[PDB]
Parts: sequence; structure tokens; C-alpha cells
Amino acid sequence: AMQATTTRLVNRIWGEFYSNYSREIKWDGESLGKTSAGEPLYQQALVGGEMVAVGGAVTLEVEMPAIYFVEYMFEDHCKMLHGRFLQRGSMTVLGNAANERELFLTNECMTTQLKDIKGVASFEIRSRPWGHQYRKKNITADKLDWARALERKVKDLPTEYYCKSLYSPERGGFFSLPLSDIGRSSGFCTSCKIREDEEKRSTIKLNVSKTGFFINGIEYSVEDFVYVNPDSISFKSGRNIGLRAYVVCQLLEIVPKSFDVKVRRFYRPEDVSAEKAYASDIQELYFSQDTVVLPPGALEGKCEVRKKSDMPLSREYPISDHIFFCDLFFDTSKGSLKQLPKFSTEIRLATLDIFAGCGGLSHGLKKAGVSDAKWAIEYEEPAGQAFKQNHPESTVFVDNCNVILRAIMEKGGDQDDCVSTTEANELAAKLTEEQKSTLPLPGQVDFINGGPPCQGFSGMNRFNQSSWSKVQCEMILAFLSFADYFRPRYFLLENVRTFVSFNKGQTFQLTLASLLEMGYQVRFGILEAGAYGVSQSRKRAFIWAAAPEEVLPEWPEPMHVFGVPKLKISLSQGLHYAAVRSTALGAPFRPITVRDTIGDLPSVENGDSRTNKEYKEVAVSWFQKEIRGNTIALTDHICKAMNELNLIRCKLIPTRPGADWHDLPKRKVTLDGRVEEMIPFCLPNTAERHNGWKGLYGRLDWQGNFPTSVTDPQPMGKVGMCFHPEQHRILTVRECARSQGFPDSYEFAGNINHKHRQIGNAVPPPLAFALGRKLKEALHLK
DNA sequence: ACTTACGGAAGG
DNA sequence: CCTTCGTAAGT
Ligand SMILES: Nc1ncnc2c1ncn2[C@@H]1O[C@H](CSCC[C@H](N)C(=O)O)[C@@H](O)[C@H]1O
Ligand SMILES: [Zn+2]
Repeated sequence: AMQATTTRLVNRIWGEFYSNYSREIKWDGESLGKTSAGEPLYQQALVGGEMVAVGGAVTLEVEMPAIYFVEYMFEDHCKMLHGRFLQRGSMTVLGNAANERELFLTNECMTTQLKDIKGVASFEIRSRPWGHQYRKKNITADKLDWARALERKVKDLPTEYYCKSLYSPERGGFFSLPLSDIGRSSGFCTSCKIREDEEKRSTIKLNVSKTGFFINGIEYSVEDFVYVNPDSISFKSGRNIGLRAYVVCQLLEIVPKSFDVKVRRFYRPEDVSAEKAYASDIQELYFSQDTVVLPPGALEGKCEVRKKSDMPLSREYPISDHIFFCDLFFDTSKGSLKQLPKFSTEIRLATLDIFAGCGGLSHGLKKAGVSDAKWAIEYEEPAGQAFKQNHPESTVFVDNCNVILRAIMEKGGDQDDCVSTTEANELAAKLTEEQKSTLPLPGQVDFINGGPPCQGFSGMNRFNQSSWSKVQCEMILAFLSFADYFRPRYFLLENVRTFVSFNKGQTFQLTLASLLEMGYQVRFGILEAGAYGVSQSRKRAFIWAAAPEEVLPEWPEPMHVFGVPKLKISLSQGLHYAAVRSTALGAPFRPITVRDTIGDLPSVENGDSRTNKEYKEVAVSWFQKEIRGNTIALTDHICKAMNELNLIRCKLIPTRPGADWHDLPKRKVTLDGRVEEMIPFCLPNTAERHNGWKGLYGRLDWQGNFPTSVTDPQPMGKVGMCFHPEQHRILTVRECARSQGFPDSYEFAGNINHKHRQIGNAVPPPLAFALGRKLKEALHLK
């Protein structure tokens, strides 16, 4: 319940949203060259007295006039000018959080006569050096710039605009300026060439040798292995049943018609039965002799099909390899599976994890090879204990982030740049010298990640205007202040999907506006955790930020079928951005089900409290072999104890898909001597406004998926689906951890409520691993 | 320390 | 027009 401790930059950005806020036209000079069409190229000109030059900006009438950064000028004797659009900040995803003097370069350009220019706008390109050591100089320069801008605005003088980033709504973010590709004055525009290449890579182009084509840039050819959409050849938490994956085919022939492709076919284990898909590798295929003639537009990508001997030695949980293996033959007519009677042949960053929790993000990030987890901050004792247990080489501060930040800023001597409450200062002054000597200092942290609390942004929160929820939503400012003070090379933020829509997006827009103020490149997206190898409907919003000299990571490619449409962020002007595709209509791998996740764990009764057990059966599914590994000790296979009435209700729920409280008979039970009603009073009382409370007192489906992991699985909770598919009990701690992708060797601390809170709060380790892989690729790109 | 009671907006 | 996805008050 502490007000966030912030630097003055973040405090100034958020303002009131912070609780603790404190006609003559003539060429100038000679020519310098000619275009490919023999047109002289000039660099300087005069248009009615005002001066136009390559690298400046010009104005066109449109309501505010449009601004165009001049790329080149040339001459019919008609004077011409090519310019790239400079979008204003208010017309971007920033909205009302943008400055009135900042312009963003876009990939849209136009050619216009010099007579159409309304005037010349004072325009500069801003490129400040990056580093924590330039913060004070940047602060002084920004104060001077603000004073000059206010002075000019008082006297009604023309505005002076600056540009430091390029706005990509198609890539969804703000990237670094290609300073070497703009203002060349050579008759060649990079955006024009990019547009031409994008237009070219869209049509059907049969190759010269009549053996392949160029669908969407991909160069398919005969004997290649391709993906085909399965359509071209429900209850709560069970919407993935009936969803099929990509049909893997071999390009056999190019049948002339403007042509068609004749392909063979491969069968997956799930095409035989659901029991065969359970006990089978996710990358297994069956040879068949069925050929289909398809249009060339039905192909969805390329893959490799090997034998079991030539499969890659490295095995990862989040599978990013488009490699399958074929060993058996599926007879379509008989339905049998027989044997086969042309297949295929340093950067670790010192990391600070704020709001660490039990270490779900840190585990995946450091498993990918990009994070060190050198420092962690987590103010809850059980979660900090779990983090220390799972990352023994990490320095964990079990303290408020607003106190750790105050201690860090006070250690560095920047007490005048800290906006903190008296309580934060008093608690920071009460830190022993041992902890104040191991605190991180700016220049030692190259990566800051972590997810601030989402309980104030979640749509479940009925009371999101209370003091507690308003304080929880204020932890964004402390995270941004950590990023501003330390200035790491990379920055990662995770929150709920509703974080981008909360308060009309004003919290989201004010976040990017902060990161852009520090001089970052910011990109945003929304990812579904169930498309990366878990049986869970978990939609999370991610924000990547990088220094101007670094490369922004790409988004991981989902490889599992999941019944979730495209998750779009609304930018502005009716535009939307989807970070990744939707795998509902096809993906390389089949969805993970509940039985694949928790099918092999031994049965336990209600209220089991044995924290140490032994595995009874061996792993069967592909998930169980990957989630257990070499673990021989079963930990935290314990479930919460239900009272007599709740246990009585649980035993009367049928063990069939779609079962919930609607199947409870209407009768009076006697427990003690108390007489109660079997059906809870609150469920039919407000069922009309809550979709009938579907899923409450509901069992999981063996072929479905787990619902969203909450910090307190209850029978009568907004989720509801917490009962075992076959056992009269709630899901154990270990089962809820497996549903989140946690390896069986992971440890949790506290009582059962603390462990459940730890699991329900954590980022799925597979998603963190995928993000870390993308970050590793970005780091190697530099 | 548990158990019950339960609003409304963003996307489709 | 369904389909998602935690905090307070009462024992
Ligand atoms: N002000 C604060 N200072 C430090 N930790 C905080 C905090 N406010 C909330 N937290 C912690 O942040 C955690 C949620 S973030 C979840 C942990 C992490 N994202 C993961 O993937 O595992 C909670 O457990 C809470 O204890
Ligand atoms: Zn151009």
C-alpha cells in the first residue's frame, strides 16, 4: 500500500495520474547528379523566400497541414520534390500522451511539385547518445528545450519539430531512424524500394524451369514438404476439440491448368484416434499414398520430414523447429499402421527482475541463454523464498520496490531526482550496510524485466476504483523509473491483455510515452500462452524496449493449434495490430490437452498434504516426458481441503465434459446437525446476468484445456473449472504448475495458498523461453 | 482463516 | 448477444 517512488521524468510524464505528483521558386546552387531517367538532382531551393533543403521538412495543405521530410528534389521543366510523411504524435497510438513538437517518420512518401508547398517547417533530427551517464545532460537539455518552446508559444511563433524514431504501425511500434538511408539526395528512396519489393512478393510467379513458384516469397519446389490448411484437403475450456493441425504434404507435381499442385499426404497420430495421439511424439507423421490436387494458394509454408535417426539431438520444450519424422505407414482403407517398406537429410546480460515472484519469467529467460537473474526484487516472503530456492546464485531483496529504488537512488547521490514518500525514505534508511552494498548500480544492469501487478487492470476486479487497486496500478511508474534510472540495453514488460484497454488506454499510451521520452525503441504485442505448448487460455500483453543502437526482438511464432482469434491492439484511425497469427485454422503441432498434462500423476484424496511423494506410473505423453525430465521426487501434489458441504456437492457432479453446478439436485442436506441447501443460493440468484455461471463447480475435460490460472482456485469462483476430470477434489498445486508449463523439478514455498498464488501469478516458462530465444536472435543480430 | 456473494466493459 | 477473466463481506 505504498505510493510509487519515481524519477522526476516519469513523474512529469504521468502528471495528474500519479498520486505523489510534485511566388518565387528558384533552384539554389548547381546540380550534383542525375537520376536513372536523366533528371538533374538538386539539394537546395527557394520557394517564396523560405529555404528548402534535402533533410528538412516541407508543408502541404490539407485540420492541420501535412509535413513531409524532403528526400530528393529534381526536375517538362517542372520542379519536383519527393518527401516521406512525418506523422504527428497525436495521430499515432500515443494519442493524447504525445508531445506537440515530436514527429515520427513513416514509410509513406509522395512526389509533388514545388508550387504546392505551403511553407517550410523548422525541423530537426534528434540523435542523443545513449547511456546512464548522459542522464543529467539530457535533463538539462530537455529543460532548456521546454523553456524555449514555452517562450516561442507565448509569443505565437512557428513550432520547431524534432524526429528521433520511425513509427511502424504495420510492425506495431517505434523503431530507430535509419540515418544512413534518409536524405541521400540520390534519386533513390528506401521506402519506395521497400514498397516495390512488398508489391512484387505478393503474386503467383512460376519459376523459369517450370519446377517451382514464389508464393509469398517462399520458393516452393518439387520434392519439398509443405503445409496445407486442414480445411483445404463445445463447452467451457473445451473449445480446442475438433481443431486440426496443418496437413503435411510432399510437393509431387506442378499440374498445368495459372496452375495447380499435386501433392502426397501425411497422417498425424491424432488422425487415427485420441488414444494414439496421447501416446505419441508431437513431431510424428505417418506415410500414406493419397494424392490431392490443390490450388497454389492453399500452401501455408514449408517443413522438413526426416527419419527417426536423423532428428536433431537438441530437444526443447517450446519447439520452434519445423521438422517432423516419419517411421510408420498408415493404410487409409484398412486403418492399420504398418512399417515403412524421399525424406530430408557471450550474450548473457546482467539482469534485474523487479516483481520477481517465484521466478517464472526468470527461469525461461535464463534457460534461453539471455538472462543472468543477477538481482531480483519481490516483497512477499514466500515468493522470495521460492525464487531463492530455484535461483540459488541470485541476489534477492525481499522488500518493497519503492524502497529498493529509493535506496539505489540515495546510494548514487541522486536524492534530488527521487520523488518518494516519507515512509519509503524511512524504510530505506533502515537497511543494513550488507544489503546496501549488494544493491545494483547503474551501468551494471543490461536487462530489466518483470511484470507489475495486474490485479488492478484485470477485468475480474469488480472494485478497480478502490485505493488498493489504484495503488496496484501505480507500480507501472516504479518499473518505468527503474528503467529510466538504470537505462538498460533491453527492457521487457508483461501484464494482462486488459492493460492496453484499461482507462480508455490512457495507462497504456502513457507507458510508451514514458519509454519514448527516455530515447527507447518500443514495440508492443499480445500473445496467447496456449499456442506455445501449454493447455491454458492465457492472454498476456508484452512490451519490448531497446536502446537505439540495439535490435528490437521479433515475436515468437506460435506452433500449436489453439481456438483463439487474432488478439489486436487498437492503434488509431481504425488501425489494428496483431503481433502473431491465429493458429485456430492450422498450426505445425496439435493442441495440448488436460490428459497430456496431468494424465500420469498418482491419485490423491481431498485435503492431501504430503509435500513429498513418489511417481507411480511412467511418462506416456510427449508433454509428460518433457515436464518430468529426470525428476524422481514428486513435490507439491497437494490439494486444498473442501468442507463437508462442498465435498458433498463435488461428488454429485457427473464426470462428463460440460458438467457444472447445473447438475446439482435440488434437495436439503444435513451435515453437525445443520441443514443446508445443495444448490448454493448465490448461483441461481444472479445467474441471469452472468451467463448462468457456466463452469462453476465444474469438472475439467480430459480432451479440453485448463482455464486461466488464478491465485486461488475455488469451486465458486469467476473461473470455476477447478475439479479433477475424474477425482472428487480440486486440482493440486503440482497439476496447476504443470498447466502453467513449470518443470516438475521446480519448487514453491509457503503453505498451499502461497504456492497457489505463486503459480497463478507467474508467466508460463515456455512463453518466457520463446521470448528469450527471440531476444537471443536479436542480440546476435547486432 | 475460510466461505459466500458477485459489476461491467472489451471483442466476436 | 454471447464469451472472457478478482475483491469484500460474511462466518
Ligand atoms: N511493490 C512491490 N515490490 C516488490 N514486489 C511486488 C510489489 N508488488 C507486487 N509484487 C510482487 O509481484 C508478484 C507478481 S509479478 C509475478 C511474478 C513474475 N512476473 C513471474 O513470472 O513469476 C507478486 O507475487 C507480488 O508479491
Ligand atoms: Zn519514396
